[PDB]
Amino acid sequence: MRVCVIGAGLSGLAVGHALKERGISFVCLEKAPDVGGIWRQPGAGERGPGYRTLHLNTAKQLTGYADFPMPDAYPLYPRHSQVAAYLRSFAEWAGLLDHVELRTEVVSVRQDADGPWTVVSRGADGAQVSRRFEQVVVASGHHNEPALPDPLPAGADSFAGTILHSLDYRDGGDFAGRRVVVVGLGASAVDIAADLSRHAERTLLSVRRGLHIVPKQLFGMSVDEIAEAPWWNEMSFDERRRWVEQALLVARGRLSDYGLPEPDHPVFSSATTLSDEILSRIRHGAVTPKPAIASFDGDRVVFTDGTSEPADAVVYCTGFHMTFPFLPAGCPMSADGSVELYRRVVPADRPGLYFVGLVAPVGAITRLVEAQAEWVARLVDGAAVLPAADQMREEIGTYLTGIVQRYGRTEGASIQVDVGPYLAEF
Ligand SMILES: Cc1cc2nc3c(=O)[nH]c(=O)nc-3n(C[C@H](O)[C@H](O)[C@H](O)COP(=O)(O)OP(=O)(O)OC[C@H]3O[C@@H](n4cnc5c(N)ncnc54)[C@H](O)[C@@H]3O)c2cc1C
Ligand SMILES: NC(=O)c1ccc[n+]([C@@H]2O[C@H](COP(=O)([O-])OP(=O)(O)OC[C@H]3O[C@@H](n4cnc5c(N)ncnc54)[C@H](OP(=O)(O)O)[C@@H]3O)[C@@H](O)[C@H]2O)c1
Ligand SMILES: CC(C)=CCc1ccc2c(C[C@H](N)C(=O)O)c[nH]c2c1
Repeated sequence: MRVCVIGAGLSGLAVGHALKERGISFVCLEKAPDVGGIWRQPGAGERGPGYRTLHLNTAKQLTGYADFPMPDAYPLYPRHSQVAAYLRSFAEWAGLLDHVELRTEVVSVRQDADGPWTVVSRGADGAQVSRRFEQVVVASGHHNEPALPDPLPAGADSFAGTILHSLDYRDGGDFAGRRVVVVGLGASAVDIAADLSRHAERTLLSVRRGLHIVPKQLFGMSVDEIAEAPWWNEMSFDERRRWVEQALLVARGRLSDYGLPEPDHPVFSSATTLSDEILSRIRHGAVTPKPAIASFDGDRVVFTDGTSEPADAVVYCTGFHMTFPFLPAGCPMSADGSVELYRRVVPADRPGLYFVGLVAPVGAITRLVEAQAEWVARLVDGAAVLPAADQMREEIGTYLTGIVQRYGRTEGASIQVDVGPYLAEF
């Protein structure tokens, strides 16, 4: 009645918990047959950003909800199925599921001239019902639309095999004995290449721009555990860079010597891909680093180095586009494509709309959405207040002009957040 929460992944669940703890009435509308967001999608053979080898790359005690620790027997890096079971178990404990409408997909969201939002959902029956809510919290995730490169390499339409995205990818088993090209050097790409490296006859890793490939662990410490260590925050943002790049070279050496393009920037600058596997896979010949794909010649994939390989499939791990089809005008955005959300949550012109989980921190997103949810709940029932709109576009302004200072234009830096200072403001 008061709050329609769109999404029952980790963020929607935190919002529902936050609202339930303030006595605030809400319903949570979720597409999938259950809660958990992406973490339950592999496990149901569902097409989504995950895959059957997906584990957390953040430590469990930093990723679990603050008031609801993951089972003690869980490893540091739980499998997607353990996370999904954890999330379902959270919804049960927090008393959330009777406020959750499963198999219910939100299709339009419009602000009515009196303040309330009209929300049109489509259910199992394919039927549609239109409802009014005081406020709407968007918790729909930002891995919604696959982002293929533009353009495809030439000859893609004549390709003998399957051109697919990591969305359509679930299990390397589905490629047993086949010759597959993985495109990308991000979390998805190295994981899916690693996974193909034990079922495919041959796995090729086609990379164009170089990324810093960091183990999940230095000094035995998870990289996001170190990020919190006082002695690391004790350190200067150049003293740490050197610490990291010296540590990296003791642990893996230099990327060029694994056949990988060396990045054009230090660590932190741009982005870092986490993997314990992909370098070793290369050194074992299980994955073969290749340059960029330049053309598809029938059954073969031709690379920019003139070399060529027969390939039965190409798996594009080029990331995801952030879209909001149910929002007619869409996430408040800048011409540049930069998100414009006051403190990464709040549109400046539309009262009663909130975006939760649309941040990208170094490490786990959980503490951040827990703080976001707690703030939004206090805004919904009035314990907290927003600046005037101009003043909200000013925080947006200095946050944005500050991300160009750190990442220049990039493309998805408009949701990047320092996990330390952000949480401190809550
Ligand atoms: C491959 C991968 C690995 C990751 N690994 C980590 C990690 O190790 N650690 C970490 O902290 N984070 C990780 N993340 C980040 C991850 O996004 C979050 O950890 C977590 O999934 C929180 O997501 P969420 O709840 O905001 O959204 P999601 O998990 O995407 O859930 C959003 C929900 O919106 C629902 N929805 C309902 N109605 C609609 C509608 N009408 N339109 C659209 N959607 C709708 C979808 O069904 C979905 O369930 C990873 C992400 C990816 C893609
Ligand atoms: N869990 C984590 O640690 C983590 C970290 C960061 C992001 N994520 C999320 O996970 C999602 C999955 O993507 P990912 O991070 O695994 O991979 P990614 O970082 O999005 O993929 C990087 C690769 O994109 C390729 N690329 C080049 N031009 C491109 C273009 N115009 N459009 C798209 N891609 C282009 C580059 O080489 P090629 O052209 O050779 O492929 C590059 O190696 C992302 O969307 C992100 O939101 C998760
Ligand atoms: C000390 C050091 C080099 C840290 C580098 C680092 C650590 C964690 C992450 C994550 C976590 C989570 N998977 C997310 O995407 O929210 C993404 N990128 C990261 C980079």
